[PDB]
Amino acid sequence: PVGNLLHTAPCAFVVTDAVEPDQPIIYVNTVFEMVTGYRAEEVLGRNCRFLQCRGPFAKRRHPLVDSMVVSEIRKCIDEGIEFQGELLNFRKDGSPLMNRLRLTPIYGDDDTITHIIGIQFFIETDIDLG
Amino acid sequence: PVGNLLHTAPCAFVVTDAVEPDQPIIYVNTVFEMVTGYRAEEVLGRNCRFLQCRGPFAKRRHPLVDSMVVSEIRKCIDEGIEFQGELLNFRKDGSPLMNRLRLTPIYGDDDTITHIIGIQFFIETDIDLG
Ligand SMILES: Cc1cc2nc3c(=O)[nH]c(=O)nc-3n(C[C@H](O)[C@H](O)[C@H](O)COP(=O)(O)O)c2cc1C
Ligand SMILES: Cc1cc2nc3c(=O)[nH]c(=O)nc-3n(C[C@H](O)[C@H](O)[C@H](O)COP(=O)(O)O)c2cc1C
Repeated sequence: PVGNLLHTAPCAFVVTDAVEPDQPIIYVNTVFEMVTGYRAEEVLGRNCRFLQCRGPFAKRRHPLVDSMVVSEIRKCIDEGIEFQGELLNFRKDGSPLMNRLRLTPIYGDDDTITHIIGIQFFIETDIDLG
Repeated sequence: PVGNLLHTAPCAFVVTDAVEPDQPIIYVNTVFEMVTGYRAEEVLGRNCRFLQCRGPFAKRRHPLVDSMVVSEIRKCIDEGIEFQGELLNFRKDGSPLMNRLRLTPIYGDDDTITHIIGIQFFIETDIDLG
């Protein structure tokens, strides 16, 4: 028996304020809410990096997140350009997702960057975690 | 013969400036480019309703697009609120697409709508046209 289908494309995305300190989340779409397990009120105003800790309670990023990719994200955000890579993330229930992630900055009335759009493509993964 | 595959999700979206008049396009991702046929230079600065017109040389929207839904969009934008609905549009090469469109607006530093994001889901249709 088939229902409770989704009508659109399953694309997950987030928007951040590139004006306030440290890219706070101002918008998540409900595909994000439904793949990650985090509701929008849980994540508004927070930086996206909680996805790199495994669970809602863990406060340090997981060892197997590639500290080099995360470094490159930081470069791109800072140099005002597009990031594109793949990075271990974690659902609220603990499960691992390879996040095939793309960051695109948006300019306002200026030549200043006012927002960044983030497009997650979470992929299931059988990474051994201990 | 298994090549030139998309690596992420076939997700299509567009961003416009809500400050300048008539919501001009400031960004389009390459899935939009690839589906609709319109290259990003062609469309930058223009308003999106050209998708309602069949081909790049048509001057008036095609009769078959529900002007009752076009009306609903204008209302939503004007009230600074989200829009959601389905709508006939056309590739550059003329073929018809049913566009399952979602419009979600974005706030800036002055709690005021600075951009709008439109996510397009372009479905093939066998509609008869003329
Ligand atoms: C708009 C946006 C979306 C992001 N989405 C994710 C994400 O889904 N998963 C993730 O691991 N990091 C994501 N990040 C990256 C972090 O927010 C952060 O910028 C990165 O972890 C580097 O900074 P840090 O080393 O100080 O943590 C996103 C960043 C931005 C700006
Ligand atoms: C961000 C954004 C994306 C839009 N994308 C589309 C689209 O893909 N297809 C479409 O037919 N209309 C789209 N529209 C709507 C038209 O651009 C226009 O706003 C609408 O036709 C209502 O105005 P009008 O009756 O004055 O033409 C979009 C609008 C916005 C703000």
